[PDB]
Amino acid sequence: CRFETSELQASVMISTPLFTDSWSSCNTANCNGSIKIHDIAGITYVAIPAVSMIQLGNLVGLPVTGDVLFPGLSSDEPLPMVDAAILKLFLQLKIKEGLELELLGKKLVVITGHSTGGALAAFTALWLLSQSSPPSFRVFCITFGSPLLGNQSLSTSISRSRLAHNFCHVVSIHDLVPRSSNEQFWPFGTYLFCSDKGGVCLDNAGSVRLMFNILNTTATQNTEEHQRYGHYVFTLSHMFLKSRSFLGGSIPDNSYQAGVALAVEALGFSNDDTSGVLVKECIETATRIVRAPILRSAELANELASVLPARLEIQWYKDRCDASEEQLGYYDFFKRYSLKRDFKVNMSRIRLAKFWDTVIKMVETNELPFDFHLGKKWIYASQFYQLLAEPLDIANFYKNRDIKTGGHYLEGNRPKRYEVIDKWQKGVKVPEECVRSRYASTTQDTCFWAKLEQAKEWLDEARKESSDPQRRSLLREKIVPFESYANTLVTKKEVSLDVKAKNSSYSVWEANLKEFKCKMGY
Amino acid sequence: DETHESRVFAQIEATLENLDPKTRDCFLVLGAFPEDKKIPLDVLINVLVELHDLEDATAFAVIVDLANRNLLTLVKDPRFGHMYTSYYDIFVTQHDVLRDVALRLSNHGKVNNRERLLMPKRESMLPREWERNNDEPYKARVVSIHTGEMTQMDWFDMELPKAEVLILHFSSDKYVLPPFIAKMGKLTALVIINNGMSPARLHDFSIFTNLAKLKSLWLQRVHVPELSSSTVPLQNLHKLSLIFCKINTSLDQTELDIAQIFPKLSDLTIDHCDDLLELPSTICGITSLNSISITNCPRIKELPKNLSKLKALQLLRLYACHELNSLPVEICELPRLKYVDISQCVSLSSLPEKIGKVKTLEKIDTRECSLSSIPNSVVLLTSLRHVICDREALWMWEKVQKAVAGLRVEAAEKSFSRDWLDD
Amino acid sequence: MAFEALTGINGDLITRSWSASKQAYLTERYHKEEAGAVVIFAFQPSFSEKDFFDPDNKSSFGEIKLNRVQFPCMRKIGKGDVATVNEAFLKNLEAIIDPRTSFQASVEMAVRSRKQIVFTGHSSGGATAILATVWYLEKYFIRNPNVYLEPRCVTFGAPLVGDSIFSHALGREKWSRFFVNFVSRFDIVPRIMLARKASVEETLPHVLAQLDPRKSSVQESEQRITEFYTRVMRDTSTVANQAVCELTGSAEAFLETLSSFLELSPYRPAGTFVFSTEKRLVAVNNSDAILQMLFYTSQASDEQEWSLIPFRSIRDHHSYEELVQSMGKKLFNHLDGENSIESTLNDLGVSTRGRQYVQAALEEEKKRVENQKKIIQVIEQERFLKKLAWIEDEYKPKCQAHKNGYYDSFKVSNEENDFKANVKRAELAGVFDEVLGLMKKCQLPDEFEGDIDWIKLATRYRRLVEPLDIANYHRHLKNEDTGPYMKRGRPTRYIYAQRGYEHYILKPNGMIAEDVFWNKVNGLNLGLQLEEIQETLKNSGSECGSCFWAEVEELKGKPYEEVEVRVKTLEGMLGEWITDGEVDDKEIFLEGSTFRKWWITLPKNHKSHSPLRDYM
Ligand SMILES: Nc1ncnc2c1ncn2[C@@H]1O[C@H](COP(=O)(O)O)[C@@H](O)[C@H]1O[C@@H]1O[C@H](COP(=O)(O)O)[C@@H](O)[C@H]1O
Repeated sequence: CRFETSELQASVMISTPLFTDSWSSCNTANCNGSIKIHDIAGITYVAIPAVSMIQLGNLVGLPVTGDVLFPGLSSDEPLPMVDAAILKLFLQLKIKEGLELELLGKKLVVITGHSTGGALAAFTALWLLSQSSPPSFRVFCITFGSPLLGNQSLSTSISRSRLAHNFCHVVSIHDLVPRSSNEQFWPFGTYLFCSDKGGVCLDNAGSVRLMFNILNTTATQNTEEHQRYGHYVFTLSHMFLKSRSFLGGSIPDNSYQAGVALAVEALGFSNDDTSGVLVKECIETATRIVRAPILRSAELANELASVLPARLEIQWYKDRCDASEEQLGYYDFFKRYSLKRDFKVNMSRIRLAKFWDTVIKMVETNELPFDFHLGKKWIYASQFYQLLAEPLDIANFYKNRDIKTGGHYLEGNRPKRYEVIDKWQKGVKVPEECVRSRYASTTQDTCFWAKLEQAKEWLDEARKESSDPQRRSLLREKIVPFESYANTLVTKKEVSLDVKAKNSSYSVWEANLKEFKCKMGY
Repeated sequence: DETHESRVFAQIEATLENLDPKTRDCFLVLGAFPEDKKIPLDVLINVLVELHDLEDATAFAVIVDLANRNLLTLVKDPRFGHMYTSYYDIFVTQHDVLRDVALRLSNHGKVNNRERLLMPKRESMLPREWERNNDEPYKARVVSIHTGEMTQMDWFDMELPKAEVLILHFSSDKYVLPPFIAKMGKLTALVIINNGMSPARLHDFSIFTNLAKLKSLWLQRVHVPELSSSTVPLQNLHKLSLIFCKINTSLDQTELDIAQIFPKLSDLTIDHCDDLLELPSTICGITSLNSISITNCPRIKELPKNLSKLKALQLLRLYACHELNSLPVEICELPRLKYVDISQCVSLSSLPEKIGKVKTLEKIDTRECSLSSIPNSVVLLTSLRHVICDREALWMWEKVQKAVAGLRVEAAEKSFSRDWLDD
Repeated sequence: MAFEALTGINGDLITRSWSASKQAYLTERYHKEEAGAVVIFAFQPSFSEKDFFDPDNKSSFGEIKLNRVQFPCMRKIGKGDVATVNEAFLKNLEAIIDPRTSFQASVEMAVRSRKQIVFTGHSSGGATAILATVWYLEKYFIRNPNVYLEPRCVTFGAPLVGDSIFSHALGREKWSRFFVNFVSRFDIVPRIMLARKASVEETLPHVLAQLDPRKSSVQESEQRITEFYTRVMRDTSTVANQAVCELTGSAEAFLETLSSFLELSPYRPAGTFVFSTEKRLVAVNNSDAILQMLFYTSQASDEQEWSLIPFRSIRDHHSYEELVQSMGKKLFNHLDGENSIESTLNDLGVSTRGRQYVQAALEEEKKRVENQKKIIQVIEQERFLKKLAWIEDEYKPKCQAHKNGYYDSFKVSNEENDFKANVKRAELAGVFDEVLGLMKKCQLPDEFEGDIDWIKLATRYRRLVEPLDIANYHRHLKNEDTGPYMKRGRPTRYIYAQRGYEHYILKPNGMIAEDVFWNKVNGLNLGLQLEEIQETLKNSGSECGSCFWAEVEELKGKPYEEVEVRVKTLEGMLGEWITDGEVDDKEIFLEGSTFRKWWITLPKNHKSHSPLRDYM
């Protein structure tokens, strides 16, 4: 990385009218003592005032029963947790009812607050963005000198949801409130550290924690700095009229070094002091990634073309199975595993799995563009791959299964890449239902065979001479739904020719169920 | 009838008249195998070696020479008969007319005084001629039986003082070995092949207790017997192959000391075994082993950590172990290792860091392997002569190309061809 | 000297241009001046609010899209996006080029006499000169670059005119070298149109009155001037910060989230800009570096400087006579071609931070050039070309010797050759999609889409390999999953190749591909109105010769009464397709071809009068 961008990001943010408009709204809300809503030049500002006395420091879990729910956040363990007082205040002030009426018909909304009002504003924005259906308007959140809201699990959940770039926390380097919380509290979002000389943006939770530590150990405590944000905003917003040069010694010859030195100077620290070096290391550590994602994403097409022949081999194996005289369909051929071509197609399957696991890991680590999954090419390539390959993974699981202590594929044994690809499929415009004149070249439901395995187990258990008649009724209420779903799939021509092969497991199960119904008098 | 014979068989006999006795016998032996099926080279080679007392290279020469005369067809392969490669995964084919000529030649005269006892085709039970004349011993040195399922009452007694090789072909799920084996005083090689779609179970396996004089054994598509501590050791076995075999828990017994049974085994092959998950740790106790082949075993994930005991080991083939993830660090202590084959090992990523201790290494094959780097130690391998790798991995071998002179680094061309589907 | 060696103009021409610009104040809407071997057209400037913002335009910056028929080159070829310009300036030009004025006849007379033509102007006269130069290029220079000679455009303190696509298109056609723009360091008019209309609505008229060189009776109230300057510079800072952050790919996700909420000016510099001070003349070619410099050369360095700059910015719009008279004494530097730029930018009043951002702007162009060199190195390799050679020389003749053709073979066969062809199809798709991915992100130079070698290679690839992708689409029944190929299945790389080739072939004669296709359809005499035909031939495969098989797949199996018109259109285009080599005539009439097998089942009445009755 030859280019530092921490100062440029802060300059971009400070030069916009949202900066000043949101501060104006916050100041008015503080003066009034109540929530203020109004439009300025086509953007609605929701300012929330600062409540003088509330007890902070007690964390509690997010609601899961009440009327306020965050279905978009992770519910696994360890659990995300928030401050109890903020939730209590949000419930008390009945912000939900006010916003559900005042924001109707709006297009752009900025929620903002100062101090405890800032914490409440961030909580409100997170609630608005955490629903199952994305809001009909756009949302941004700006806070000024706000204390921390949650713990590490909440921060990680927000980051994994791709929501951390809707927040911007403006913090003065002499303000103690944002860095005076107990160690269980973690930051999230983008932080803008500002002084009398400029600002710097840090986006990494670890870097923000390190900066908090540095400021705690290398600063003097002035308790009246919580009332200087208007002065800071005025100074920063008017800085554009004068030219600002390096005031230290001589700038380093390297461009990256010069940028780092300028950023260190933007916060008031001399580059030859003891705290200047710590700040320099913090910034350099924050700004560390390699191999520009645009170029990486362009390159990936060659790697896909490298791995494509394995998919072609799976296609050829499917075609050869379709014409065989045994007439099992390629799922049962692979499951039997009694020929030499099965081992080779296994090779191809493993290669494909490795490639797509690497791609998903790269997406999750920000080595690719933030909008990589919205590309048509990659969506359709992943769809093609899954349609061909998932049945063979199901056959592998049910081949290598310990019959006694072996669970089921869909009951917690599905690979992660297939779930991520199913999620990606929700992009791209929906297709109009064409008229099908033939069976699909592949079964469009990629988990059909796992469901058939579960239905087969249910039918055998009901058939067993020890089957309990109550067990039998429950099992029939489990068995007839699958029969109806499979019949609908067959009549719509959504399955391939292999599902209809003479000696495939589906035909055998169908004949067995017909026999069972005939015997049982149903 | 007469015309077909006089017009084809006589011509082929005239052509065969130029063959010397060893090559003529190798030609005739080919009539013991079913029709239109491939014959792996290892079976034929071991038969010839134990019959005419040759070496492997000489018998390979015999087979190739037979091919040159248009009496035999080789099957195409990218590494057919290259240096240090195996013989159980390459094949030959014979045209129907040639097999008919061989069968007629071997089946001439009285049954008892024949050299070779062969069954031309699959039948339910043994031919009636053999039982009609069982009152007298047979002087044959080759017996080949091709039947279906057999039961203990389907067999009748037969005396074979001179038999040296026995070949059995069947296609079923249960089979009982003939009881006359225990009176085969000169049996040196045994071949048992199942053609069925599921593994077969062999009964009355105790005959192997008295097979003190066996030197080779070939098993295919069968349930490997559950070896126990009370088994009678095979004191003369030198070769052992298991092709498409089911192991179950036969080798998983903890109280099993495999080294006791095979005091002089030098060659071991395990191929196309899907339920093999690990090797028994006692295999390292066989000190006479010279070469090991564990190929097309997709679920094996690691090798035993006592490999440093196998001091006589020279060849180590592991290709197509799709899940093997590393090589044990003990490989660097082997003082005679010469050849390593790890091609099609798509889960293997790096080599042992001390691989530069094996100074006897001469050849390495890494075709379609997933290697991300090679250690800086390989610069110390002075004896290296041939390396095979992918076209994308040539940049990793520049250091060795510089250090070790006389080293040839070959990039293998990706192969099309639709023959793998013809199962 | 270096100035003439760089720009292609000399001091005498610049002096004459300034003189003609001065004379243009009196004449109505333009002035013509004849001098030996040179003819100069100078355009009158205007100083009203409605001459910068059109009162009937409802947008926030007064922009409008150009007409694709009048300016067919001002667009992005592969993407197909047209450029936008200022509406008031365009209306002024449209008024001037109206036949009732005699401007066009004068231009034609000047062309006939083989003189050197020059367009020039001061203030908005300069913007009119820029648009007139573009009009002349489109109407004369691209038709016959021998009969019609090169133009020159000279402006003095003009405002910005077009957006970034405008500049990109000028760069791709190699026309940027004709334009030269003179700017004084503190002049404000070049910066005005980077501001929102609502920011300067209240104060714009009074400042425009002050700027008029003829009006001298208006008060110069310092308050209004300072307010105007401050608001313009605030909007400029916003624009410059966002632009530099965008070009380096720094904060994509945050920038997108924030972009939803902002309104930023779309205007960008076009051509070569020459900055002048009392000691130096600096020339720059890079548009983004010029934007950064326009922001950073106007900042104050003390509290004493800040008390004189708002008035200086107005006083410096009337200082080009002195610049022309003193040109010969000053120093000359070319910024793009200098190893060290620190001293030059020091003398221009740029601080350390602005110097960082100008450096970044230049480095991005260097990166684009390196990317292009890497791409060329890749596509010149013999191993790459052997795949196309194999498809050309082995697969096609063999499938012809089978009497079914390589389209049908790829569609239905399982042999080794088909597997090899599939592998090579995927391998080539990888390379071309990598190039497309780099292009869509502006990581390549502006001139890549006009390079003849690239066009030839891409045309060869498309004509050879697109039929196999159509066969692949239909073999796997993908047309019953997401619809016809021509609507949603066609890859973008083939569309880019087709558009590049069409532009290259057709631009010399003025007309665009769509009108050519519609005229050719009208010429078939199907007996229908234009609207009915346009509705019947929507998303049809008869626009491109490499989509012949997609069209055949779509029309196959339907009754004739329903597809009469499409069958007739396809048969009409087939002969010209065969002549140009877009379709191979050794492939499609074979005995086992899909096209022949379908065509021989049509009614005999149609087959009697078909143009291709003797081929089959
Ligand atoms: N329905 C469908 N299934 C799979 N792939 C599809 C489908 N429609 C289109 N595509 C392919 O998606 C990419 C999109 O690229 P751009 O974003 O437009 O640059 C393109 O390759 C489309 O191609 C056509 O689809 C086939 C895909 O085959 P492949 O997976 O073997 O590459 C191509 O043969 C082509 O006809």
